[PDB]
Amino acid sequence: SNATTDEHGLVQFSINTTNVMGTSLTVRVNYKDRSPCYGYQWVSEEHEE
Amino acid sequence: RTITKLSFVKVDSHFRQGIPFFGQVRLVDGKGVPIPNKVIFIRGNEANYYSNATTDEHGLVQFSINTTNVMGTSLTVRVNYKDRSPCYGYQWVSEEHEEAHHTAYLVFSPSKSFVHLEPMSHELPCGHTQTVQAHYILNGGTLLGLKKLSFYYLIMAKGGIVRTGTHGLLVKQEDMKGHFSISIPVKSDIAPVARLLIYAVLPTGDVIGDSAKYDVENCLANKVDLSFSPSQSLPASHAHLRVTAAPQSVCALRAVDQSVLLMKPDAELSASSVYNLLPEKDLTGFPGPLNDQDNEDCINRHNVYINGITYTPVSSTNEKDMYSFLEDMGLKAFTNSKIRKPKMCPQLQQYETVRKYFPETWIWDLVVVNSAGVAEVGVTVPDTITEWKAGAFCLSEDAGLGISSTASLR
Amino acid sequence: EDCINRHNVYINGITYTPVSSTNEKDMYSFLEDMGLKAFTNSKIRKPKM
Amino acid sequence: PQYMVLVPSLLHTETTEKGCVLLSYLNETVTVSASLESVRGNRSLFTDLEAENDVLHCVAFAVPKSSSNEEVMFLTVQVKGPTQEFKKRTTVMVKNEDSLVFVQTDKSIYKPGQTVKFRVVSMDENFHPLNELIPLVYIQDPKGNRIAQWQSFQLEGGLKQFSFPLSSEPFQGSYKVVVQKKSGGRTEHPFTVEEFVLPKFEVQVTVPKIITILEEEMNVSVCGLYTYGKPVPGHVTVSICRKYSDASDCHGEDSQAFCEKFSGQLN
Amino acid sequence: IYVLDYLNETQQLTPEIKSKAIGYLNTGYQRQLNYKHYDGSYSTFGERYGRNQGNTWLTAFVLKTFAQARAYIFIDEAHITQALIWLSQRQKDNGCFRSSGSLLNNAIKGGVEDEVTLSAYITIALLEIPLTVTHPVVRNALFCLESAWKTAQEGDHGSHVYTKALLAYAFALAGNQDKRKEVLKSLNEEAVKKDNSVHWERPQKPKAPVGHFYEPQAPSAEVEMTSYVLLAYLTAQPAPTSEDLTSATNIVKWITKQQNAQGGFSSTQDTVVALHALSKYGAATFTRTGKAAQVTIQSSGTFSSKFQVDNNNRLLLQQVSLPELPGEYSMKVTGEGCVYLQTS
Ligand SMILES: *[C@@H]1O[C@H](CO)[C@@H](O[C@@H]2O[C@H](CO)[C@@H](O[C@@H]3O[C@H](CO[C@H]4O[C@H](CO)[C@@H](O)[C@H](O)[C@@H]4O)[C@@H](O)[C@H](O)[C@@H]3O)[C@H](O)[C@H]2NC(C)=O)[C@H](O)[C@H]1NC(C)=O
Ligand SMILES: *[C@@H]1O[C@H](CO)[C@@H](O[C@@H]2O[C@H](CO)[C@@H](O[C@@H]3O[C@H](CO)[C@@H](O)[C@H](O)[C@@H]3O)[C@H](O)[C@H]2NC(C)=O)[C@H](O)[C@H]1NC(C)=O
Ligand SMILES: *[C@@H]1O[C@H](CO)[C@@H](O[C@@H]2O[C@H](CO)[C@@H](O[C@@H]3O[C@H](CO)[C@@H](O)[C@H](O)[C@@H]3O)[C@H](O)[C@H]2NC(C)=O)[C@H](O)[C@H]1NC(C)=O
Ligand SMILES: *[C@@H]1O[C@H](CO)[C@@H](O)[C@H](O)[C@H]1NC(C)=O
Ligand SMILES: *[C@@H]1O[C@H](CO)[C@@H](O)[C@H](O)[C@H]1NC(C)=O
Ligand SMILES: *[C@@H]1O[C@H](CO)[C@@H](O)[C@H](O)[C@H]1NC(C)=O
Repeated sequence: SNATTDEHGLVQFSINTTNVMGTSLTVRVNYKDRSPCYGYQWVSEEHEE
Repeated sequence: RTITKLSFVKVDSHFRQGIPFFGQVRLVDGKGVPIPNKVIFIRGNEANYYSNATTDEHGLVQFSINTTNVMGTSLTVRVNYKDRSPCYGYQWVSEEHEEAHHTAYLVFSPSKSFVHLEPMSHELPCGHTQTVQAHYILNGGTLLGLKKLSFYYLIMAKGGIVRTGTHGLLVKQEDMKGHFSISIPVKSDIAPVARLLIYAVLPTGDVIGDSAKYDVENCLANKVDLSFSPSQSLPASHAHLRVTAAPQSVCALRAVDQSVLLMKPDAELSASSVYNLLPEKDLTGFPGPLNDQDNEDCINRHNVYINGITYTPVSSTNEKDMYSFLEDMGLKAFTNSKIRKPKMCPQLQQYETVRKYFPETWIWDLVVVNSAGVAEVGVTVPDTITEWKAGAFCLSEDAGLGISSTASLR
Repeated sequence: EDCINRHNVYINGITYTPVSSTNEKDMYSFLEDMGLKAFTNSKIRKPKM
Repeated sequence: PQYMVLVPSLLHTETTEKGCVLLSYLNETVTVSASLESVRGNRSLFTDLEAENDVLHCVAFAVPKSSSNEEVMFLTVQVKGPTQEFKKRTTVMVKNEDSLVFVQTDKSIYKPGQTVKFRVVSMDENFHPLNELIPLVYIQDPKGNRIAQWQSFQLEGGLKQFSFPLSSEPFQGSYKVVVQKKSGGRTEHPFTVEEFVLPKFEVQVTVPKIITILEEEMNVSVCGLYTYGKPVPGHVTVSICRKYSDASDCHGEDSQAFCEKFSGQLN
Repeated sequence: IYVLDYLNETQQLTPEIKSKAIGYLNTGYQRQLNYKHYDGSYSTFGERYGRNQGNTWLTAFVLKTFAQARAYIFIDEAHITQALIWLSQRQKDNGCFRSSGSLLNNAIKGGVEDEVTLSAYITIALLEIPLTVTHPVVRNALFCLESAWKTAQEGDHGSHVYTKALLAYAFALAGNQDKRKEVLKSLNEEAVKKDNSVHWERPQKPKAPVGHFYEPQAPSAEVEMTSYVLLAYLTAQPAPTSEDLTSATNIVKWITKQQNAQGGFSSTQDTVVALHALSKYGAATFTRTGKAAQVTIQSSGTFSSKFQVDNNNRLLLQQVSLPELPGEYSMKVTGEGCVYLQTS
């Protein structure tokens, strides 16, 4: 689901668990990589995971 | 090295869960001397239908198991002790009895029904048949079903099909049995492994079959055999070998001694010879340069993904489903339905004594039979003290191949 | 020690899972996350083989 | 949408291969063609079958030998739906059916000093005769050479017989004969040629190939007759020996752990 | 093997690189057999791993290059036989099969893993048929190809270049003339051409989120697809139009500009198929004795130009300009061998 910030940034998102047992969740405004300047050894910013 | 070499008589090639197959095993040992009725301990394992018995005089005995098990059913019997107990620490040491180590795997029936068929896998009366018998079922009785279903019985003939024959009968909505009437004749025009097949012509889209086969031993389309003037002494030149086949058929006069053939008997010289001298008889399923395929379906979600009662990556199985039961006879086909199991595409995370007699020729020539049977004169080679034969052979398109296999004149 | 240990789970169905363990939460685990302990003979401790 | 076309994938060109397609539970209409329309569609074995319910009508579209090895001519199969094209990929297996042949013989073993006489056969998928020529055939001498030959012979009733000589001293032993077809199907049969003597003595033991651990009495049964009807009133012994242990014969005696002597007068 | 043909086709070769390439070929062939299957098939590992099943795209490549490698030197027929029939049995009832995923490398196959363009790889690689036969396997590849085309063209998006361009060259070496034409003509509409050339591109801002380094999980397959875009046009068993040759040297200007100083391109697939496209572009336009292409312009303002092109004046650029505001300069070309001109 796509969502946004409330005044607190809260999101009352609900996922129906009609699935299976072993999960692995995730939450981002960005992707699975430090989108600018990740693999450089000299750039030191990050998006919180 | 081993003692007491047991058998597997008529055991299941494979089996299914909704019906008890009967195991059968025999024995031979030493002088050919299984005891009539020495007891065994019939290893019911993981189905746990341990049910001791003993042989008959033949070695044979019949025995089954209970029903309620996963595919992984392991089955066997022992007759004597298990491990290598006596004087066994030297590494120049071994002493064994035979293992009745049988396994199999299980129908993948999300179709949930099947048919359970019984054998011919032994000697055979030809130009015959028998009331063929299997065990049918149906599931949820029938969920909605019909009044009837068609059961038209496929027979993989000569790498394809030859005959036509139908069956089918009522459906009772909510009660099952295991009886079914059918029979098929044994003639010719057939790859000599008898591959029967039968299934439900299902509306919900699935088929039920398997390797469920029979035998086709030596029996012929065109017959021919002989009759001769008798075994007689030195001067009995004027003799006969009257031989009888179809009306119009070129045929042979190979009247012969048989001692120099007792040296090397009819090794590749028979009707089963001319059967199996064919090439490429039944190249089945996945031949030499032949393989399975990547069905575009996939059960891929990004994790291990088994529900129910367990953490388990998709439980790597090894058993038998129905797309391979399309392979196990030899044919292709086309089918929109669901016949193959759900194996997935892997995810990103997990991926001699020389015994000869004199050589001179006696009889070798060809005649053609008539509507009444020719009576050709065999002519004697005296000074020849032995047993004799005529390895003839006949052939024609009005009757097909034929052979006078066996006869004797001393 | 209470155990239902078959040689394998006996799932006659899609697959032949052998003795196939898990990590689902327990009320044993509710109580030890809580922290304290209790005594019964009911079904709380999952039937770990 | 129920339909199933049992298509046997094994081939015997221009000879019987019957075929039928399955349907039940009547839909709009199904008249599928298990076709062989090519990449351009020029060559095909288009024997379409209609599909009606709860019956089967089997048909034998027997098909040719195509190019060098068996070509099916670019196979395609279209499901014939009136308001549907549910259709994807699958092929057939491919080989050329020669007319199938063999040999029988008087013997293989032969005495140099006389001649030879021999016959040949050819049939099809089915087991009925066939009158069609050959390219060639020739008796083989063992030295990579050919000794007899009758080139491009043809059958009479599906058969033929010759009779060829044999010199009274050829190379000894197996002497091959092979027929090869205009595809080159090689069908091979020897005739042994050896001047082994008529040995003027015979003695033939019976003895366990299989004597095993716990046994009570072995009755080694021995009578061979030098002419099958003439034994001696005499005596025989025999080296029943416990043996089979690789020996340098350092003992001066062979590898026997035992050599037993249950000799008796021949009755 | 493709560069062997490419060097030989140009005619600036040497029998020494040739003979040491015989050595290359024998050794490399044999070491392919180090990793194949006991049945005929081909995986990455093979021997000492008896129980296994080969790879699909892999084996498509191996049959292709077995075709062309026999096409240069001796092979044994049983290999192509058993492998062609491997892909032939890779066939249950209907479906367009997918990768039996056992790769060690997602980039060696420049594609994007859809059975669409996989299957299209099968049909081309199994129709290009140099001097052997391609019997059963390849037409039902055309059949699934038409099926996926129906799924796509009934839609409007399959990356808009990649799948339908593979349809183009698949139908082309098939010769589905109206059908190849329809799909390559949609491609011609879906134009991403260059200021001096032509080329095609997947969305480049892809609808799914992308990664960081070289856009991983996606080879980007431009020189392979754009070659497979380039490849549809040159195909016709007598000849295509000269429009095909125009767009070909356009997209091949793009090819050679997209190459880098080492050799090949950013994969093996793109390199193979680029070099072969280029080679048979040549095999069309190149013949030994055909070195006689004569020329004229014919403009009515007494201002035209005669030229000639041969095997040994074979490639001098003739930088030539014009005084008239408009260009009304009527070409003419006679003789033997094709030429590339570029006006602006
Ligand atoms: C195959 O396995 C089956 C299951 O184990 C066997 O079935 C058993 O068959 C027997 C005989 O019909 C049944 O009757 C039992 O017999 C035993 C015999 O015990 C003897 O020795 C005791 C010593 O104290 C003596 O008291 C008895 O009188 C007997 O002389 C009895 O001990 C039992 O109480 C009972 O009467 C069994 O019910 C049955 N199961 C058992 C317990 O094994 C079957 O016999 C096996 N196949 C063969 C070789 O027959
Ligand atoms: C293992 O084999 C046995 C047969 O020896 C199977 O047991 C049989 O199961 C059926 C169906 O439940 C029984 O029929 C009915 O049983 C109920 C029991 O209350 C009875 O009230 C009905 O009148 C009817 O008889 C049948 O009796 C039973 N065998 C016997 C004792 O004759 C069993 O199904 C097989 N495997 C398993 C565990 O399913
Ligand atoms: C690659 O190398 C070959 C080296 O042989 C180049 O020459 C080609 O060789 C063949 C040999 O047969 C030529 O065939 C010719 O056919 C004519 C007419 O039958 C005959 O008179 C000649 O004696 C000769 O046999 C062929 O024309 C020639 N070029 C080809 C094959 O197009 C070849 O040019 C190089 N190019 C390739 C094939 O990539
Ligand atoms: C999950 O599916 C259910 C079905 O009723 C739906 O009500 C729910 O909104 C979905 N997800 C949630 C919990 O928002
Ligand atoms: C029967 O099958 C056809 C072909 O898929 C399908 O279009 C149709 O909806 C089905 N039902 C009937 C009764 O036509
Ligand atoms: C198909 O190919 C054959 C090859 O001889 C050709 O004669 C024929 O004209 C082609 N198609 C037809 C039937 O026109």
